[PDB]
Amino acid sequence: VNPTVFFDIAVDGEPLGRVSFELFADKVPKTAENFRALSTGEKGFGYKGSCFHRIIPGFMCQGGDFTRHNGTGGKSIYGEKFEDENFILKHTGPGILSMANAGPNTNGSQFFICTAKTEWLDGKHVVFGKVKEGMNIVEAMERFGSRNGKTSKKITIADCGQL
Amino acid sequence: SMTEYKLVVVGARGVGKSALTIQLIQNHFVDEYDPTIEDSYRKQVVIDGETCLLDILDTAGQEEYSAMRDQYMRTGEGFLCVFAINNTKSFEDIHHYREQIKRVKDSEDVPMVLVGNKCDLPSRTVDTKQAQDLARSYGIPFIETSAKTRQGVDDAFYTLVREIRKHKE
Ligand SMILES: CCn1c(-c2cc(N3CCN(C)CC3)cnc2[C@H](C)OC)c2c3cc(ccc31)-c1csc(n1)C[C@H](NC(=O)[C@H]1C[C@@H]1C)C(=O)N1CCC[C@H](N1)C(=O)OCC(C)(C)C2
Ligand SMILES: Nc1nc2c(ncn2[C@@H]2O[C@H](COP(=O)(O)OP(=O)(O)NP(=O)(O)O)[C@@H](O)[C@H]2O)c(=O)[nH]1
Ligand SMILES: [Mg+2]
Repeated sequence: VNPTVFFDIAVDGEPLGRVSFELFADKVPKTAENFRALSTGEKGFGYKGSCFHRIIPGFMCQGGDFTRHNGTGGKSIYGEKFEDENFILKHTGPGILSMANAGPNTNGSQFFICTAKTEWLDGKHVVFGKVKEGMNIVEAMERFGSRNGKTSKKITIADCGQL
Repeated sequence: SMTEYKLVVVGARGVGKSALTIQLIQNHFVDEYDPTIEDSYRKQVVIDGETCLLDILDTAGQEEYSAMRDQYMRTGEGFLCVFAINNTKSFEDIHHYREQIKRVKDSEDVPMVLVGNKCDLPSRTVDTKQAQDLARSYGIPFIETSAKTRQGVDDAFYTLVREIRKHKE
């Protein structure tokens, strides 16, 4: 059975609401497990306290840099980077959860939640989950974004874990 | 009052487009790689005694969006065509950027400067003479730079302003 994790989202420190995700361990076990463990913090590091550093209305919200907190960092539970597990699943619409990277086989911890279909990223980014509950929170987040991604307020993962 | 110049920085992923620009604007360099969506900056400078305002567009090297460059190329007045001296593929990409700019502006006479960046590094794979020959064939200046040491950073942007002035007379 696929794990479920949650993010408690805050905006300049004030709570907004909870987003939960189904992680497709049945198709991408290695990628789902990285995101699961980073959500629990069980390796002694992970998503708690980090920001959504890039939000572009009509496209996606991206976050997960808990090592440098500036959009350039992050690391997996397997080392700094790990390989593209597979590209079975596609960027079919809003709510898809998928790995950010800097080219082939550079998965770390950064990820992005789609707010629209982004099919041109198929075969380049590993899809590994989707929003289960709280898609309205992700939509609420979009108005803090902009054309180039800079956010006008600090959007943070105040708490996270496994359900 | 002072003339505004619309500079556009183009080139392959990771060649130093943003590091050159941030050195110009903020006088510092970081080794981390923050890949660009699109950024814009303003700075006033003095070039050949004349004060002017630089409007700088820092563009994405991401190749998947090559079809989305037309509007910023129409708007721009001059182009820093940046490659990295340790990255032969970025030097080869220069020709495709230059052809796109000429095609989009429908002119053989567009202000441009060839920039070979990361000249602080020892792993050079593009000879200086190889870049100067290309620039000579294009009829544009070639300037070597390092964003890390600041070598040539002012010179590259200022030379492009001089090219734009010559174009407008
Ligand atoms: C041309 C302008 N542009 C655009 C773009 C594209 C369109 N289209 C319209 C027509 N349709 C059919 C095609 C697309 C329209 N409007 C714009 C924007 C709004 O014009 C300003 C994008 C983009 C992405 C990058 C650079 C320039 C870019 C880029 C730069 S690094 C990158 N991608 C990949 C990025 N790595 C990282 O962060 C590394 C550091 C970490 C480890 C990454 O893993 N992720 C996750 C997936 C999404 C991606 N970030 C991102 O942010 O995508 C932004 C998006 C808007 C979705 C695409
Ligand atoms: N040694 C050295 N490293 C440099 C130099 N210029 C940039 N770099 C490094 O090369 C990497 C890429 O630089 P960046 O400015 O982000 O390149 P870009 O062309 O703007 N990339 P993109 O097109 O994705 O936006 C960074 O790690 C940066 O520190 C330079 O002159 N010397
Ligand atoms: Mg850049």
